Amino acid sequence: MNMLALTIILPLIGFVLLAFSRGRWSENVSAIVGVGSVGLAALVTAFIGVDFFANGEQTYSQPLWTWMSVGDFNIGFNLVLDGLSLTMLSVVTGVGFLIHMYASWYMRGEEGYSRFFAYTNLFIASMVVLVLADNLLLMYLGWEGVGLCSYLLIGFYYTDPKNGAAAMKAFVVTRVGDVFLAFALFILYNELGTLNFREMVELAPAHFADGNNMLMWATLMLLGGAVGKSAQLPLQTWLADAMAGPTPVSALIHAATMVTAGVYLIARTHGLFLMTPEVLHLVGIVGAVTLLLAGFAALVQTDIKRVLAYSTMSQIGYMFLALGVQAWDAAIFHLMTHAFFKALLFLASGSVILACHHEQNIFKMGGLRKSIPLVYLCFLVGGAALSALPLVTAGFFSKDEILAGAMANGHINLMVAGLVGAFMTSLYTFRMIFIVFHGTHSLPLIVLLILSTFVGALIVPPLQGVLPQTTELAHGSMLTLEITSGVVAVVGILLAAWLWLGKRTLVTSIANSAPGRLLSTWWYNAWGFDWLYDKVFVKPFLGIAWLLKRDPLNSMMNIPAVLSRFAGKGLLLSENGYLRWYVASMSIGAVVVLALLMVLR
Amino acid sequence: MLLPWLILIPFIGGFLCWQTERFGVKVPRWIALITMGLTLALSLQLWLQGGYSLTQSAGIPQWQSEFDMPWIPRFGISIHLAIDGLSLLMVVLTGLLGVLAVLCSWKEIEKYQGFFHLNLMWILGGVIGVFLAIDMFLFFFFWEMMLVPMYFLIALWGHKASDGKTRITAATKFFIYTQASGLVMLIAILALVFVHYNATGVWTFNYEELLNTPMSSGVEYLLMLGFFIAFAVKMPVVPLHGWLPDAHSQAPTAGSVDLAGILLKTAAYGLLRFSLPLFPNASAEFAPIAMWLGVIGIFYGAWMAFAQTDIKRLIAYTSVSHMGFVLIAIYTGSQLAYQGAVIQMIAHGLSAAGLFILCGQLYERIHTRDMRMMGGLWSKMKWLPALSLFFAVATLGMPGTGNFVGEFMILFGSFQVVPVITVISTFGLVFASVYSLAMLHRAYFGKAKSQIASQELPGMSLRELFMILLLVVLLVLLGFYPQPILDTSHSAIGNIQQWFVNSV
Ligand SMILES: CCCCCCCCCCCCCCCCCC(=O)OC[C@H](COP(=O)(O)OCCN)OC(=O)CCCCCCCCCCCCCCCCC
Ligand SMILES: CCCCCCCCCCCCCCCCCC(=O)OC[C@H](COP(=O)(O)OCCN)OC(=O)CCCCCCCCCCCCCCCCC
Ligand SMILES: CCCCCCCCCCCCCCCCCC(=O)OC[C@H](COP(=O)(O)OCCN)OC(=O)CCCCCCCCCCCCCCCCC
Ligand SMILES: CCCCCCCCCCCCCCCCCC(=O)OC[C@H](COP(=O)(O)OCCN)OC(=O)CCCCCCCCCCCCCCCCC
Ligand SMILES: CCCCCCCCCCCCCCCCCC(=O)OC[C@H](COP(=O)(O)OCCN)OC(=O)CCCCCCCCCCCCCCCCC
Ligand SMILES: CCCCCCCCCCCCCCCCCC(=O)OC[C@H](COP(=O)(O)OCCN)OC(=O)CCCCCCCCCCCCCCCCC
Ligand SMILES: CCCCCCCCCCCCCCCCCCCC
Repeated sequence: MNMLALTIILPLIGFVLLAFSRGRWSENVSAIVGVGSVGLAALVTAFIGVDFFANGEQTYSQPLWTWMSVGDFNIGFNLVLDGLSLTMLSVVTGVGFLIHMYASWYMRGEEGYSRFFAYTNLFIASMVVLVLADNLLLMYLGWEGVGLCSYLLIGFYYTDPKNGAAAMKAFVVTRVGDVFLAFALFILYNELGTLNFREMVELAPAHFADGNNMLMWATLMLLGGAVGKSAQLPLQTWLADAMAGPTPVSALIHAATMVTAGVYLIARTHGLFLMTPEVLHLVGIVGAVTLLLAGFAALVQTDIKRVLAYSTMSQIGYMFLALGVQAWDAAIFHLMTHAFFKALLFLASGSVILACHHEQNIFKMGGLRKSIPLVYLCFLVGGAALSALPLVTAGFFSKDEILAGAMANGHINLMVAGLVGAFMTSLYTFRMIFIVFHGTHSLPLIVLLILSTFVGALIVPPLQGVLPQTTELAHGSMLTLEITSGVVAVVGILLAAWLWLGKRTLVTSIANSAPGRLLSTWWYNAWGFDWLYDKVFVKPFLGIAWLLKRDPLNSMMNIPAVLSRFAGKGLLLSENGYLRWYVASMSIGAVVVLALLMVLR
Repeated sequence: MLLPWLILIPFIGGFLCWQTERFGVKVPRWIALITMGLTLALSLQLWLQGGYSLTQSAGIPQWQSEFDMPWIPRFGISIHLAIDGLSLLMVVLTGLLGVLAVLCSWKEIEKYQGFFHLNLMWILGGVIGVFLAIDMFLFFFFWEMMLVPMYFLIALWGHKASDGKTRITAATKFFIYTQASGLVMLIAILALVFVHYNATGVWTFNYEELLNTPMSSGVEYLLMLGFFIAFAVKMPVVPLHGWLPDAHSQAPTAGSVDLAGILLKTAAYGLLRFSLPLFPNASAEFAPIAMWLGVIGIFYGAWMAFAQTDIKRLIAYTSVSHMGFVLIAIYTGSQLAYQGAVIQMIAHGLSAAGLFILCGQLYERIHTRDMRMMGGLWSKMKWLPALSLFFAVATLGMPGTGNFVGEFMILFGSFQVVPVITVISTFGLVFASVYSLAMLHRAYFGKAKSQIASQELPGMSLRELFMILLLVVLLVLLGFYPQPILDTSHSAIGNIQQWFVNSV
């Protein structure tokens, strides 16, 4: 241990070195600096994990300094380490190192190579700050950091203005989420006097014995921040547009760091959520509805990256569903396995895009299983893990644990929502696979291939002691749940093979129909949330900005000068230069003075 | 005893800058640099010897250092200076920005350069005198004294690409705004002095003795309104903000003049020192109006900043929104919100200084301020777009920079006092991110929208780059370790807050 600060400092050193190099170094030097900073962070994480299991999995604390201290407002700069923090840190550092090695191969010959690796190193450092933070304000520092690095990396190809627009949209939506999280922080400090997670959990039951309304508001605002960063309802509109950057950026955001921040926030603050059961059930409802909507929207996309983006939305909805049914271990396990297979899928799609050119539509390319066999194998394994094929994929066991936790807590509607989502997940995943692929052994790809199978399911996160144990289902109930999930996934794969593999008469007949066209247009535009948010926020903001572009308050403060100039021009008419008028004005003034004196008396 | 020299070294330095122009045309910049460095060194020595971190709050008055000398004994007027933690932080900040303003005027060597440096030094000495004076007439004298060198800098040395009459119009608007608000403050000062004279029988303009003057609620409200109008012009508070973007846009295009005269916020200090202690009941009754004016300032400044096609006006309206946050912080009764206001004032000084220096460098490279004529400048310049990205990120309210620390401590304390206003102000933070990203997208990202942007531009010099990097380091250190600043201002802030809440 005593090296968590090293796991933060090494990506920070990489970011500073690669930023101030500003492209002067060779690509080998910048590559080894960035990839080696992330790799040394991963190696220190491995040493930390070995030391953590060497003891009795006890929670370690490393207080660096005191951030701010105004009266009772004492925010410390401290790092913590438990099973949840170790799991998140290992996932972030390991998957980030694999993505960094792939990007070292992949970004060769690109402008801003060192800038790309500086931004990814700062991304990794911000995510490590987010997961290792002892309190809520240091966590907020990491939260904003991952939002900023997402803005910098999504709009990496800055010459295309659409990439910049996508990055700006992502940053603004996640900053609305940050505002919700800040509301949670303000409520929790005003009620409990601290932002430390352990101290907040200890002091929450004593303070809210009479009224629970402010704790409900705090947990609702925590949920708002979590759905902002993890792209859930109602703040999911940025993730689909965020595919403008390089494919390592998409892999990093969708697997390693950014979308897993909301799940970590809900799981870390579970002591506060258990005291507000309605808000936790609302987390489950948000996850179920988000996974259903993402499964609907992913079925009609014409691009691989958009299919994978709505797949990421669906899987994060599964994690939120697991959190809402108080299956915390299943949520973190599914987070780890989804990080594995979604990193694999994004790197394989990047290899597809690099092998092809011009970013062709999925209906353009076809029969690609013979052109690229190994990329087809990587896509096949990643889609099998995403579709939760039984007994060979880690996603099968992850979704099985999520559904078992949903069953054991008496949540039947969330269980059937998860089953429908798994069926649709298999449907859209093998729809994309059978449309694209029908009709050189890099090390990170092989590692993610191994981790996407049951080998990744063999890894058990050390959450016993941090998160409460999920209630155990009966053996017959868990057996019939395994059977039901397996047959649902299998008939999903087979129905996808019957529809899109072949002549495709039936799917074209459905799509060319008027209800088919209406549903395809509705689901393609992410259920119209982009349109609604544009018309409700973006259009009136631009309208007020146009209305105010010539400062109105400045003009209504300028109008005394206008009145003064007008009054001066009016008074200058008495200076006509006529002596008889001057005598007359003197006599008028004499009349006025005498009349005023007689009136006043 | 060092406070009179803190005011006098800028004045003597400006006089020597004017006089030593005959010895050489590139001489007075060194004299200005030496005298601003001497002022900064004396401020740092007062910081080190003051022991502000170990000082406990004992009630107003409580001065770390003091100086008194009779000036107009007929009215009980004396040159009366005093320094505590808040004034010391402001004096160190204006010394640092004065050094930056001298360095930013380097390599601009024309005729009557010594008079330019004289005007700069007199502005800086007037700002320091505002921060140090603790009697009403001397405070008003320093408050109005800065406006003449500022007026002549804007009107005569201003933006050379303008019509010439626009600079005079902007300078005249600035001067009329600030001097009329000052006259309203002088009326409030005189009426307070006469109320004290009728209550006691002795003439005084001393701030220590004018405290606890017995007066009715209406008279106290009127005196508070006069003080607030004077501070609200220079804060700026909407709708009295209109002088500020015109003064920034028509300022001398080095950008040094902004840092010297427009960038610093003596009005928040004025509210803290002379509004809450002198009229605590009136400030307590006025607090809802001032906080709603702050909310309107935040959102109006953000909306105005988004709608600009000029970079300098965008930064000016950014300043308007940040000062709306500070104005919300001042009229709460929180020590935490006051410390956040202090941190936010210092952080706004550093970040706005960086933004204005970078805008001046960009304008001297591309000879236009219209963002519709520039674009894709990340690929054409070496250092400027990345540092501009950092400073826009800082003004956005980014953690790791001191703007976040100040703004979030303001919001924490304000939520403890007024929750609804805090909710609306955090959505104002969202609007701040919107305009910062809009400026970055319009200026440095995309395709070049004109022929001047489709060229390789010369890189920044070592001097400009090193002073920008100094500002970057100071903002980062203030974001990650703000504790020395908080320990410096803690005793003075506690005195102000305990005077404000115990008398209501
Ligand atoms: C902290 C852990 C994580 C927790 C969350 C934290 C979130 C907030 C972090 C904020 C950091 C700043 C982010 C915004 C600025 C990014 C600057 C940037 O993009 O730099 C890249 C750029 C090189 O890009 P390139 O295109 O190759 O070159 C330009 C063309 N020649 O670089 C350059 O051109 C040169 C460098 C420009 C400025 C870089 C950033 C300066 C601030 C950080 C380092 C400061 C110095 C270190 C010491 C601090 C004080 C002790
Ligand atoms: C969010 C990221 C995680 C944090 C690391 C990096 C943060 C940014 C680095 C630049 C700014 C650092 C500012 C703070 C430095 C340390 C402050 C300090 O000396 O604290 C005092 C403390 C002594 O302990 P104590 O007596 O308890 O003090 C309590 C405080 N009142 O002192 C100590 O205990 C010292 C402990 C060791 C600190 C080592 C820090 C090394 C940082 C290297 C970073 C390189 C890149 C910098 C730029 C990054 C981009 C912004
Ligand atoms: C309804 C219930 C659910 C509510 C959920 C919470 C709100 C979700 C909001 C999501 C929508 C955010 C959209 C942001 C898009 C930003 C990117 C973009 O489109 O940029 C375009 C434009 C760029 O600016 P410029 O550089 O001038 O462009 C050149 C060419 N156009 O830039 C712009 O046009 C700037 C657009 C700014 C939009 C500001 C949005 C403010 C959001 C406030 C949320 C309040 C939530 C609570 C509401 C009350 C509840 C009781
Ligand atoms: C579905 C997934 C999750 C989605 C996200 C989560 C749901 C979000 C729904 C709400 C939308 C965001 C607004 C959040 C406001 C939270 C306010 C709050 O918590 O206030 C606490 C405060 C406590 O006061 P209290 O202690 O009760 O006072 C009586 C004495 N005991 O309470 C009060 O003082 C009561 C009134 C508080 C103020 C309410 C209204 C504030 C203004 C909101 C404006 C929003 C739009 C801003 C637009 C800016 C300009 C465009
Ligand atoms: C206990 C429950 C157990 C599970 C029960 C079933 C759960 C739901 C399963 C839905 C999917 C069923 C599978 C078959 C239909 C979908 C596949 C299909 O045919 O897709 C065709 C087309 C998209 O395919 P595409 O590749 O674009 O076109 C071919 C290329 N030219 O597709 C389209 O263009 C649109 C196809 C629409 C298919 C029917 C959808 C029915 C649901 C509509 C919900 C509407 C919203 C909610 C209600 C609002 C109020 C009415
Ligand atoms: C060339 C054309 C253009 C230029 C010229 C335009 C006009 C310029 C002049 C404008 C100001 C007019 C006079 C305003 C002050 C009025 C004073 C007044 O009515 O006083 C009555 C009373 C005095 O107090 P009294 O009641 O005797 O106390 C003993 C027990 N209470 O007072 C009281 O009891 C207290 C009354 C408080 C409310 C009255 C003051 C209103 C001030 C308005 C401006 C400020 C508004 C708020 C802030 C906005 C942002 C700065
Ligand atoms: C330059 C030094 C590089 C050292 C790399 C060390 C790590 C091996 C390569 C990455 C493997 C990632 C595996 C992630 C597994 C996560 C398991 C979490 C368990 C809690």
